Amino acid sequence: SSVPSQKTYQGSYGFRLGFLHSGTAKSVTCTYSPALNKMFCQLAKTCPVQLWVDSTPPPGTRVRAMAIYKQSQHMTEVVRRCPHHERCSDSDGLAPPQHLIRVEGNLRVEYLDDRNTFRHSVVVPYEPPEVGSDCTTIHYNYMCNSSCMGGMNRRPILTIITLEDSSGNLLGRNSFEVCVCACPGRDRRREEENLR
Amino acid sequence: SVPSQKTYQGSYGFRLGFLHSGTAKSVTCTYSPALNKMFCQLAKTCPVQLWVDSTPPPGTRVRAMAIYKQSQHMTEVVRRCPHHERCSDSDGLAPPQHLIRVEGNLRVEYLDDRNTFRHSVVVPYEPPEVGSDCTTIHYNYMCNSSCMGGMNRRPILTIITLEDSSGNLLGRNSFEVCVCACPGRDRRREEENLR
Amino acid sequence: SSSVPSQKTYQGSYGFRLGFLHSGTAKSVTCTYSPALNKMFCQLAKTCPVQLWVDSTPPPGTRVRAMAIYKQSQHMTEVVRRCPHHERCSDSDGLAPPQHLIRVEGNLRVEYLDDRNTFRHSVVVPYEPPEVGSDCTTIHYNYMCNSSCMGGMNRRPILTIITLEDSSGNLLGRNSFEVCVCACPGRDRRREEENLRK
Amino acid sequence: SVPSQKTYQGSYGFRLGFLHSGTAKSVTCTYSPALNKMFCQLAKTCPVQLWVDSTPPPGTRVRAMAIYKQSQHMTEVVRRCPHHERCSDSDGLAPPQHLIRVEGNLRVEYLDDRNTFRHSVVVPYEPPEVGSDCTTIHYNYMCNSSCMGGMNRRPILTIITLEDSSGNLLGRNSFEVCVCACPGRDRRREEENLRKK
DNA sequence: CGGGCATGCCC
DNA sequence: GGGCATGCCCG
DNA sequence: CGGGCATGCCCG
DNA sequence: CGGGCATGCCCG
Ligand SMILES: [Zn+2]
Ligand SMILES: [Zn+2]
Ligand SMILES: [Zn+2]
Ligand SMILES: [Zn+2]
Repeated sequence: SSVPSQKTYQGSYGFRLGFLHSGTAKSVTCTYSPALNKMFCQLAKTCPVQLWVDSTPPPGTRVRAMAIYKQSQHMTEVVRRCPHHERCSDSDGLAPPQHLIRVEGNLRVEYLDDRNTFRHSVVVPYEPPEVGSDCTTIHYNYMCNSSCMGGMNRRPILTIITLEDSSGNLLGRNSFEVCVCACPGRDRRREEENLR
Repeated sequence: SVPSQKTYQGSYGFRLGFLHSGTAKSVTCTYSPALNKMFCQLAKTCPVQLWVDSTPPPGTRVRAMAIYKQSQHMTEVVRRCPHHERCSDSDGLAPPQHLIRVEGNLRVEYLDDRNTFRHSVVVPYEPPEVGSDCTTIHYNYMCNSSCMGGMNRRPILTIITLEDSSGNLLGRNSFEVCVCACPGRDRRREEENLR
Repeated sequence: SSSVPSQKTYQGSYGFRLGFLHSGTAKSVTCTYSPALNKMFCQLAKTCPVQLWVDSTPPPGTRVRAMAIYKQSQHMTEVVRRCPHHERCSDSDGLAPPQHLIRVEGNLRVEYLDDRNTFRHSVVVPYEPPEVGSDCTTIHYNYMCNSSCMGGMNRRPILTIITLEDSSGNLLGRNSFEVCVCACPGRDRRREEENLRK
Repeated sequence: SVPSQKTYQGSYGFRLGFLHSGTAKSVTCTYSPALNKMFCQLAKTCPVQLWVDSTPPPGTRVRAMAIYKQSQHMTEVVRRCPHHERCSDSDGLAPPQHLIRVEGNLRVEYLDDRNTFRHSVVVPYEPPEVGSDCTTIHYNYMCNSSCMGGMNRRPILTIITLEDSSGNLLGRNSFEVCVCACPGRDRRREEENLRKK
């Protein structure tokens, strides 16, 4: 199917993303590079993504994550787990086995296999920050490596995070590149070295 | 019930031979006598020679089958990984799940054993061409030793059996195999691991 | 294609077999047959005489079909057709479809078949008995693409299968021969003949 | 009707540079100054440097086009042969028929000319990166000079033009190209053949 | 990549 | 027939 | 943890 | 090729 938009749209609520500072130890579980707008993370490890808003979205608002290929020649291809990982015994009880992106720690998560575009996405209700907190954090997990054969096969992906109303209308959108890999700190440091 | 790997030259004096192709980093197929191990690239020609002291009767068949080498893995059927089983690399004759193919023989026959679930590939035995002392079969291995969800860096043995037209055993030999990107580089590594 | 046709020699009830001319190996002779290899070496679009020999005469309605297949088992399911260039080079003889490798010359009753189910190409003419004073029936074939053509045969050897059939397509007889369509048939014949002598 | 090939530096002092990669038998891309001729392998990176004396205005673009070198063949559009046109070698951007592609530039644009039907490939001009004195474009040639039904052993020139945003000419350079299996062998041979006995 | 040789195509 | 130009295999 | 190395694969 | 490097994964 045609590739969903990745255009940054803060919208009426001033929707932005934030990421924890985690450092670049060789095999740190998850690390974000501001200079690349790129997350490096290990398979099945917690990846925190922060939602920041200037004003609070309505009740019933939801937050959706979807992966797409970054490169034009691959844009029409659905991002999914490789044949091996799809057939592994790693089900969390909620996510269909073909889905790359899962959410942990939220029993209200829903998974969509779009009947029109065949793309996968994972969505949770938007909860405003608890009093004393400045942002809302969602814990994602990526369940296949960037390097997997028959899956991403070293082709870079973007994760698109959208804020939507209860009926699915777009309220806001942001995105970040992601590399799922064995050694996120090593690889972040290497990619950062390369723009020099 | 693990297939036998016991060497049996039998009445026809059946032995295997290999081409000695050296250890250039990316040589297609190379055999290590020290290890009795063939190192070869995925989908490329792997020649295996059949040598006999006397000629088996027409109707004789030659079967190849892979098993895991390590005792703890021996009962597991050797098959292509989920990625490679789904690739569009059919030659029109081989089943997509089979690790070992034979190339260049229209009489090739593949078996999924109904009882053991093991895969094998069999061709008719033919005597050497005039002036030649051996019969060469061209095998292809269709998954890397390193493939996740497949061999997963577990060593395999290929067992070559000479059979009569009804399947009775006439001879057996075997060799270890590593299917890899750089067979010359890798042959040298395993050899030095001992001495 | 999902299957492969038989290439087994079958003389049948009429004692059907093939014959070929003695043409020699003068480097660039237009067509030459190697009895040792059962292989015809010829130039693109040049006449390739093939003789049909029979012990008794098949009845009117009998047909003679020619079909190419790849010789190597790993390519045998792939339909032999002309390369993208030759398919488009506007060299029609008025009857042969542009995709067909094998043509027949000089026969107004030639028919070209593109099999709806195997997708294989073939060319067929009515069987005619030999002319007076002759022992055999000669068909003039042409091969319209080189063995070396990219996107075509791509250096893969082919076999031509000649079948004798009744009016319904039932098999009456079969024979086959290898073919290389190349620039220098004499040279290439001699080189391939040398390659056992080694 | 034939596009001009006449070299001229123009007001920005535009000229080309090439990597001097030598003549090892199968070097992937090499350039002969004596012949003003690039020899390169199909689909391999062919770096061409743009050198200017002063920086051209915003919106400047750089176009490449192939034409046959021989006068008898000049009016024929240079295109890929039927085989290569149909190979599964697409980069997702170049039309299947085009001989010349640009690699590693997401802003590449391709043109089939309305009047002449000739093919060209155009990129925005960018000034040299910091610490560099020239701008490099990575071309690929997607058909061999020898291809039957394509160039068929007929020599070609590549014409590189510096253009304003509207397509008006600012500068032009050209070089002969042979796309072949063994660029070093073939370059060394052609240069060996320049002299007398 | 590239030595060795197949294959096109002149003399 | 001779010789060379040019592509391709598999190390 | 970082150092180190095995293994696939790609620029030239 | 074959030197080099990306990437998984082991080891102390
Ligand atoms: Zn995976
Ligand atoms: Zn595999
Ligand atoms: Zn052709
Ligand atoms: Zn071409």
